[PDB]
Amino acid sequence: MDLKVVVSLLYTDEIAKMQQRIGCILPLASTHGTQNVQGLGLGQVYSVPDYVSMYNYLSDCTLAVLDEVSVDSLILTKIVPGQTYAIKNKYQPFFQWHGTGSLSVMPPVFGREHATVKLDIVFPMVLPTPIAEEVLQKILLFNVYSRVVMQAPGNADMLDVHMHLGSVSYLGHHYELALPEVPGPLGLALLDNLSLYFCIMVTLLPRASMRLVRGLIRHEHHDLLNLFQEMVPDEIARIDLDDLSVADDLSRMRVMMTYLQSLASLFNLGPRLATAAYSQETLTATCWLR
Amino acid sequence: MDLKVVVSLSSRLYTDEIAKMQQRIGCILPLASTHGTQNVQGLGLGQVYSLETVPDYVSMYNYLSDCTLAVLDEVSVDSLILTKIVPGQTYAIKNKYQPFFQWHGTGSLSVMPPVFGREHATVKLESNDVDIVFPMVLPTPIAEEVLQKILLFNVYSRVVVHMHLGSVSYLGHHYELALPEVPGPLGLALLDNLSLYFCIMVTLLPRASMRLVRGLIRHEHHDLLNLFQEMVPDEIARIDLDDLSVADDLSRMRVMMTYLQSLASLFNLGPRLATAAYSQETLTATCWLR
Amino acid sequence: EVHHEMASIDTGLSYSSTMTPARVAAITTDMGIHTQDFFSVFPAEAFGNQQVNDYIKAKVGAQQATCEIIVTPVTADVAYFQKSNSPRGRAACVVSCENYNQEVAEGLIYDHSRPDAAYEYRSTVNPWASQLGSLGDIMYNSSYRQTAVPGLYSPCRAFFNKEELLRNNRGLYNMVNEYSQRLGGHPATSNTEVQFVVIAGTDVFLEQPCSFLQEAFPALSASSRALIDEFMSVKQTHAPIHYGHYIIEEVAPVRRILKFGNKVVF
Amino acid sequence: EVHHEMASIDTGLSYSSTMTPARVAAITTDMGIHTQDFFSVFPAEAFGN
Amino acid sequence: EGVENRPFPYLTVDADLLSNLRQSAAEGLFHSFDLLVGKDAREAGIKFEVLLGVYTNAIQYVRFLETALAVSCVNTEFKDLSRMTDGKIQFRISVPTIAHQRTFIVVKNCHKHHISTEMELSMLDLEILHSIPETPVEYAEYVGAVKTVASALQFGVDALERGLINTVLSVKLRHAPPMFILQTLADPTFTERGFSKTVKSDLIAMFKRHLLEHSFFLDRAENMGSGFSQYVRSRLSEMVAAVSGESVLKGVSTYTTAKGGEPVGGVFIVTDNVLRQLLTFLGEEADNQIMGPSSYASFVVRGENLVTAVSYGRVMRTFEHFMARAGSTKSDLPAVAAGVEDQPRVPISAAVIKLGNHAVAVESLQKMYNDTQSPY
Amino acid sequence: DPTFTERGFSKTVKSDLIAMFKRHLLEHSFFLDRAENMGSGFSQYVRSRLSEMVAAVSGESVLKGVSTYTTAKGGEPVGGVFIVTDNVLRQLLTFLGEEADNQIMGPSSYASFVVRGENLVTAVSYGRVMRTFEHFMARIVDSPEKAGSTKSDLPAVAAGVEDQPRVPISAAVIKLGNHAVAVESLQKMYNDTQSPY
Amino acid sequence: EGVENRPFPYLTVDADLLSNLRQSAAEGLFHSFDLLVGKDAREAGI
Amino acid sequence: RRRLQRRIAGLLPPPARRLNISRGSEFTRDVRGLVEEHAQASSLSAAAVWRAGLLAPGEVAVAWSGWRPPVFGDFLIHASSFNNAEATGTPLFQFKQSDPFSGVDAVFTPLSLFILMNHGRGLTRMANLLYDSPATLADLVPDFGRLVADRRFHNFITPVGPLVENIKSTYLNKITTVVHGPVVSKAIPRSTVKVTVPQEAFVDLDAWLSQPCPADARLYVALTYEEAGPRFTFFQSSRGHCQIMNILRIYYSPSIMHRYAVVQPLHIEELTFGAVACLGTFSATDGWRRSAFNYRGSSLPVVEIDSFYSNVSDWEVIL
Repeated sequence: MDLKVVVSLLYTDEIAKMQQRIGCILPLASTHGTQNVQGLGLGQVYSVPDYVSMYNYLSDCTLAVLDEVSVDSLILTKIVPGQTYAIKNKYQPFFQWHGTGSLSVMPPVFGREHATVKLDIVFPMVLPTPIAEEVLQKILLFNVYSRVVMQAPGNADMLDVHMHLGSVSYLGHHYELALPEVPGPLGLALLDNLSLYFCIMVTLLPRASMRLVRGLIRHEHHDLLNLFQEMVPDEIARIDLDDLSVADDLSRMRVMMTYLQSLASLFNLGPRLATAAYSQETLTATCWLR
Repeated sequence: MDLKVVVSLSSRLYTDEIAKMQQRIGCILPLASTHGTQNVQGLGLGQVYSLETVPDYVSMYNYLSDCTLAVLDEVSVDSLILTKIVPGQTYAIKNKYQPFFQWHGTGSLSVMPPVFGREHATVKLESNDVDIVFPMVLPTPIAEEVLQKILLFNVYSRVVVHMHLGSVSYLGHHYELALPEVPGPLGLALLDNLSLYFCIMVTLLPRASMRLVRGLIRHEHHDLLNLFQEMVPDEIARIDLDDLSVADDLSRMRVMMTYLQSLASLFNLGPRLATAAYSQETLTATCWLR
Repeated sequence: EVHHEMASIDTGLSYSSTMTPARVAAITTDMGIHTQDFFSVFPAEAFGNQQVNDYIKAKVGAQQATCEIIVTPVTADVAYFQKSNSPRGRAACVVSCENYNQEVAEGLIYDHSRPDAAYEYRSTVNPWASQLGSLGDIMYNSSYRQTAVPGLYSPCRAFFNKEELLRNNRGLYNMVNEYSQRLGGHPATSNTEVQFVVIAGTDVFLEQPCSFLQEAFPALSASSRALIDEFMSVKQTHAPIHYGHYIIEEVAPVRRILKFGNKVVF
Repeated sequence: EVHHEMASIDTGLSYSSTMTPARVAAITTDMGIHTQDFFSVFPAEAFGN
Repeated sequence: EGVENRPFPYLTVDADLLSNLRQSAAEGLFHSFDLLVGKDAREAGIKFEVLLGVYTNAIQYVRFLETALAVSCVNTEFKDLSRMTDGKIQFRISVPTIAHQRTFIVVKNCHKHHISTEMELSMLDLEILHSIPETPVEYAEYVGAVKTVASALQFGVDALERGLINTVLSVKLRHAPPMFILQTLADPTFTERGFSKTVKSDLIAMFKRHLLEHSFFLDRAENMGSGFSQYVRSRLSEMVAAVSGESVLKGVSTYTTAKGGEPVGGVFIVTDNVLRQLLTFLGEEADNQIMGPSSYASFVVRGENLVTAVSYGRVMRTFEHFMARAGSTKSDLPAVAAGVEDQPRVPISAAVIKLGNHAVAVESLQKMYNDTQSPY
Repeated sequence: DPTFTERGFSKTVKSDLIAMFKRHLLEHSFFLDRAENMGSGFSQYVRSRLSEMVAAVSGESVLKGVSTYTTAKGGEPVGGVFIVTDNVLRQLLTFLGEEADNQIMGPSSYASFVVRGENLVTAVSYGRVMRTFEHFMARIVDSPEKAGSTKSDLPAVAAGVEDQPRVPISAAVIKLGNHAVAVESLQKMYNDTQSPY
Repeated sequence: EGVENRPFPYLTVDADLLSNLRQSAAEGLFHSFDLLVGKDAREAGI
Repeated sequence: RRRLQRRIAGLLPPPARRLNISRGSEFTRDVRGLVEEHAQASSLSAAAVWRAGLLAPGEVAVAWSGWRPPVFGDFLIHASSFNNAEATGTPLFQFKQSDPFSGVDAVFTPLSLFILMNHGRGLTRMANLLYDSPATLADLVPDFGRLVADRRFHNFITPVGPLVENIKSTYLNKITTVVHGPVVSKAIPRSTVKVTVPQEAFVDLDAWLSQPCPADARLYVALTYEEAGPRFTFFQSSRGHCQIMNILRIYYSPSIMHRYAVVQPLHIEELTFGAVACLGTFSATDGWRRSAFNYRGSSLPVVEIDSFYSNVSDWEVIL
C-alpha cells in the first residue's frame, strides 16, 4: 500500500542538518498526503516544557520516519502497525542499541538544543526500554533531590545525589546525563510536574492503603492475601489516622486514583517499537510498531 | 478476508422490535463463537447479565475479554447480520450510543458492561424470548473514571457522599450510573489483587518525596496540594523523621516503576479499541483493535 | 467457509406432517430410585446449630433418573394413584379453563371452593400440593425457588410452574404448534449421569407430553414383596388392595415385560 | 536470499586427496618473550593483605 | 550397523579397492560396515514386505432431488436469496354456507435458514498450487495438491447439499405435531361445535386415551400374532388420512409412481430398522422407482419486476399474470405451476408402498447421516 | 445397531450396552431350543433370527463391488454364507421349508498374483512389493490428473477374479428377504479325519 | 504408528466403509490408525 | 485523466471475498484465482521469478490480503552452548550479555534453561543427557547467583520466539528465529513447523480450572522465583492479559507463601515473584497436540503447538 507523506515547506545548512537525520523519526499531525510545516514533530509543545502533555502528544498523534529532504519538500513515510521498517540511532544523546530489545520513544529530556533542527522541527528521543525507565527514574529522583536541597540544604548533599544520577549503566555501556543544575523552583522546568505527581501519589498511598485494607478485611475470607500482606508493611503506617472527613477522604482517594492511573500509563514507556536485527556496522535497525 | 456473521433468529420479529434494533446499527455487540452462522443465544452481553436485580460488572468484563466483538450493520426479520472485529483489520465504528460521550481525536475507545442501566441499552425480544443488551463503548479516560468510581463505591460500602461518587461527570453532561451492592468473589478478588499492589506500594515507597511534599505544602500551595487543606498528614511526620539516602531511593524506584506497569495492566480489563480520525460531523471513527 | 441460504414457506393451511413414536430402542434412564437432595439444590439454607446441621448432612448421606417427593397425608385414596393423574392431587386440566385469561385458570388450578375437575365430590387428594402456599409449591414452584442452583432438573417442577400453565391457557392450536416448533420448555438432558437442564437448541432431540398434559403414569409400586410375587403368578385375578397393602398396575405408554424367574407378565 | 544445495559423496574407499605444505610465507608471531599473566587469566585469585 | 545386504545386482568395477582394506577396516576408516565371513558371505535371501493395495471410499454426492424427501417440497433455484428480506403468501379462503359469508384471509411468511461448514486448506498446497511444476516429482506433488484442494471443495459443496437435507428434515419436524393429537384433531366429529369448554376437555381426555393405546404401534405389532400386516396398514392409512393435504400445489404433477398416473401424495421418513421391518410387514412394495423432476424450477427477475425491485423492493411472484389482470382452476393452472412443469421426469431410486388409494413413498436417511458420524 | 453407538460412547452408554448384552444373553441365545417349544410359528421365528443375524453384519467389504459367487438358477449375488453343524443343518432345512437353489456359480481356480519384473526389482533392492504395479504406473506416471472413479477402478480392485471361468458349486441356498445366503455344513470333512469340528 | 502417510494412487471403492466409524475408531477397533483433521488431511510431500 | 483510469484499474480489484460456486467438481478458474496464494520460493530463472511474483513491491503479485510476512531474527551462538539435536520449532531466550560489544549472543532452549536452574541444587534426565556440562552454560550468564538473588533475571532475558533455521556449523552457530509474525519454515520443500514446549514445563490453564470459545488462545511463558531456584513454566490460555495476571496470581498462590515462609524477604528487591510475557497467539481448537521428542537414548513428552503466530511482549510482573 501507499505510505508516503509529502510535507511541503530550505538552504545548504538546512540541507546538511536534515540530511544528517535521514533515518530518524518524528510525529505528524495527520495521516494524510500533504501537510503544512506546523504539523511536524513537537513544535507546538516544546518551545514551556512539560513531560506529561508531551507524552500525550507523542502517544496521541502518529509517527513517521523521514526518508529524504529536498530544497523545499520532505518526503517522509508514516509508520503503521501493519508492516516493518528500518530506523537509525542518529540522536545527540547517543545510546548504543542492541538486538531484539524493545525501543521506546520519549519526548526530548536532554535539552531542546540537542534534539532539534533550527530552520521548526523537534525530534523525539529514540532509545531502548531499560535505559528509558532507568533515565526516567534518574531524572525523577534528580528533580526531587534537587528540590529538597533548594528547600533545605541540610537534607541531602549535592555531590551525594550526583554520583548515582549523573550516570546510567546498561550492559556495560556506562552513559552520562545532562542534568539541569539550576532548575529554578515553583515548577517552570521539564519534569517539573511529574515529580509533583509522584509526590502526591506517594503522599496519598497510606491513606488509600489503610482504608482499602480495613474495607476488605470485613469481607471475611476471599483469599489469604488480604490479611497475609498486612504483616509486610511497617506497623507505624498501619495505625496512622483512621478518622477523617468521608467527603475529603473520598476526594483524596479519587485524586490519588486518577494520578495513579495517569502516572501508571506514563511509566509504561509509550509507543513501543520492537526491533529485530540491529547492526552497529550500518547503524540500522529493523523495527515495527508494537 | 470475509468477516460476515449472519445470526438467524429461530422465530420471527415484530415491527417495534425491528424499529428498536434498527436504531442500534453500528453499535458493538459481542458474540459466542467466531464461526459463520450462529443462533441468537450467546449473542450480546445478556447471557451473563440476566434479567435480575443483582449485577456483577467484573464477570461481564471476564466475559468480554473471553468472547469476540462484532458490529451490527444489517438487521432484518428472522435474521440479523454482524461483522466481526478481528485484530489486523481496520473498521469504521459509528458513535451510536445514547449516553453521548464526545470522542477524542485519535484517542482510544474502550468497551464496557452497561453501567447506565439494563433498560437503557437493550432490546426486548419476546419473539425469541431472549434479551440482547448492548455493551457500552466510551473513551478510555472516562472508562477509567467509571471503573474507579465502581471500585470506590465497592470499598466505601461499609462506611456510609453517595451522589459525589455515584455519578460520572463529563463536559457534555454528567450522568448517573447503576451502583450495585456486592460484586461477589470476583470484584473482591480484583480488590484483593489491587490491595496487594497498594500494600506493597506503601511498603516500598520512597521517603525523600514525602520530605519534598512536607516542606512543599509548607512552601507552596497548588491544586495538587489544596486537597490536603494545608495540613500535612501525620504519616508524613512519622516517616520523614528519618534521614534521606539516594541509594536506597534508587533501589526503591527500581521496584516502583516495575510494579506500576503491572498496576496499569490491572485496569486493562475489557478489550481496548485504538481509534483514529474521528469526525464530529458524521460521528464515525476509523478504528482498529488494540 | 461455504455459506448457503434457503427459505421455505408452508403451502397448506393446517398441519401437513406427523411424527409418531414407533418403537423403543432402549429405556436409557435406568428407571430406579435415585432421589436428589435439597442440600445440593438449596445449599444456602441450614438449621440453627452448626453441628446438628452437620449431623443431619452426614446422616442422610448428602455428600440414573432423579426422583422427587411430594408430601401427602396417609388418607390419600389408592384409587386415585391407580389411574394416571397429576401427582399434586388436583386435576390440572387447562382447557376447562378459558383461553387467554388468568382468573378462571387460577380458580380451576388453585382455588378449592370449586371441587375437582375429575371428581365432582371432593376438592383435592392432598391439600399439601394443591394450594397457593402449600408444601409442594414451596418446594418446586419457581417463584420460591429463587437463588437455587441452576441445572438440576427437579422433575416435579414441570407440574408446578405457573408460566407453563399460563402457556397452556392459550389457544389449543397455538399450544400444539408452539409445542412442536418450540421444544424449549426447560427439559432434562439426553446422555448424562444425572439429569441437568439443556440450554442449547437443535443439538439434542427430545419432546415432552408432560409439559403438554400435566399427568403421570403410575409404576409398579407394591407395599410388600408378597403382592409382587402374587401379581407375577396370576395376572387377571391379582389382588389390587390387600388387608393393608396395595399394588399398582402400570398403565404406562411403554409396556415392559417383567422377567421374574420365568414368570413374565405383559 | 538465494539457496543452493549440493550433495558430495565419496566414491573411493581409501583416501583420495592429500595436502602438503609447500613453503613458508611469513611467521606472523614473533617467537619472543611475552608470557601471559595469571592476573588476567585468574583475576579473582588474590592474597590476604 | 546401518547397512543392509539384499541380493543386489552388483556393478563390477575394476578399481583396486581391495588394497589395504582389513588393516583400515579395523581402525575405523568407515562409519558403517559389516564384515561377512564364512557361510554368511553370500547373496542373501530375497525377502519383502507386501503392500496389498490401498483403498478409499468414493464419496457419493447425494443430490437433494435424488432422495424422496424432495417429494415433500417443491423447489425453485432463486439466485438472489441474499436480497430477499421477506416472503409472504396471501390466502383468500372463500367459505360457503348452508341454508338451514366468510373469507379467512390468512398470511404465511417464509423463514430463511443460513447453513455453512468450514473446510480448511493449508498454505502449503496453495503456494505449491499457484506455482508451476518442472521436475516430474514436482508434477506428482502438484497433482496431489490439486487433488487435495478439489477434494476439499467437493467436500464443502457435499456438506452443503447434506446440510440442505438436514434443514429440510428439521423444518419438517418443527411444523409436525405428533400422531395422537392429529388422530383426533382431523376427525371432524369434534370440530363440529366451535371448540367450547366441554369438547376441549373431551379432546384432552381422548389425547390421554390415544397416548397409551396407539403409540409405539410397531412394538404392539409383534404380539398380534399373524395380524401384523393388516394392523400396520390400518394404522398407517389413518396416519395418512389424518394429514390434511389441501395445499395449493397439490393439483400439479410433481411426482408420479413411475408406472402410471398415480401421484405420490406423501412420504414416510423412518430409520433403518423401521424401514427393514416395514419392508417385510407390508411385504413387497409396488415399485422401486418414482418419476420426478431432474432439476429445480427457475424464478429470475425481469425488468417489469426489476423496476419495482429497484424502486421500493417488494417484487411480485408473477408480474405477467398481474398484467393480465375471469379465471378458473384450469385457467390458473400454469399460474401456480411456475416452472415445476417441463422437467424431463427422471426416475428416482426410492421405495414406494400403496396404502389403499394413496401411493406413499418410504425412505430412510440414516445412510446419509451415518456417513457424517452425527445422531439421526 | 446405530442407535446407541451414535452419541459417542460416554459412561452412560456402556452401562446400557452391558445390560443389553445381558438381556440378549438371557433371552435370545440358543435360538434352536425356543424354536422347538414354540409350537406353530417356528418358521417365522427362525427366519426372523437368521435375518437379524445377517443384517447385523457389516457387509462393507471393499471387494463387494466385484461380482463373484452368484446363484446358478437365479443370477442374484450370494452375499453371505452360513457355516453350521450337521445336526442343525437338516433342522434349518426343515424349519425353512425348502431350499431356493441347489447350486451356485463361482471361480474354478484361485486368482493368479505373481511378481512381475518391476515388482521383482522393488523386491530385490528395497524388499517391498506392491499389489498392482501397472495401476500405480497408470495412476501416477501415465494419467495423474485423471482421477479415479468407482467404475474406472473396478478393474483394479478385481485382480483377475472377475475373468476366471464359472463352474457350479453344490451348496444349499436359502432366501432371507432380499438376500440369499448359502447354508453349508462341512462336518463331514472333519469326522472322517476325527478332528474336532 | 505403522501407518504411512505417503501419497498414493488411492483406489476408490463404493462400499460404505464409514458405517459408524468415528465411534469405532475412537474406541480403538483398529490396531493402528491415524486421524487427520484440517490442515493435515492433505497428501504428504514426497 | 485517461491514464488515471488505467492506474486505478491496476489498483482497484481486491482478491474476491465471495465467489458463487456451482459444483466443486468443475473447479473453475475463478475459484482457483480465489484460493491461490502466491508463493515465497521459486527456482532461479526469469520465468519462475516472474511466475511466483517475488519482485512485486510490498506484497507478492504476478505480472494487503490480510497476510503479514514474518521477520527473522539472526543470532550467532557458540556451538557448545546449543544442541544441534534440538527440534525446529522450539522457543528460545536470548540473554542480554553485559559486555558493550559482543558479536556472539547467547540463546537458551527451555531444556538448556532448565540446567541453569538445576545446578546449585523425565525432563531433567533428558536435559542432563542433552547438555553434559552446566558450567559451559553457567558462564554465559556471568553472575547468575547475584542476578537471581536481587530478582533481576526477568528483565535480562527477553523471549525471541521459535527457531526455524539451524545450520550445523562447528564453532559459531548461526540460528534463525521468528521474533514476530507467522511462524513458517524456510525450507525448499516448504514444510510446516510446530512450536514444541516440554510437557512438564507446560501446564495448561484452561483445563486447570476444569462457554464462549474464542479463536486466538495465547501462550504465556512465566519466569517465577523459587527457593529451589527459578522456574520457567509455560501457560496456554484463551483469555486476556488482564485475566492472565489475575489467574496466574491465583495459580501461584501456594508458591508465594511457600517462598515467603521459608525465606523472609529481608530487603526490598526480593518481593517480585517473577514475571510473565505473551509469546503470541494460536488457534484455540487444534492447539497443543501432544507428541514426543526422541534423543538417541531417551524420550520425554513434549507439547506440539501447531501454526503459531509468534508475538513477544514485555515482562508483566506477577507479585
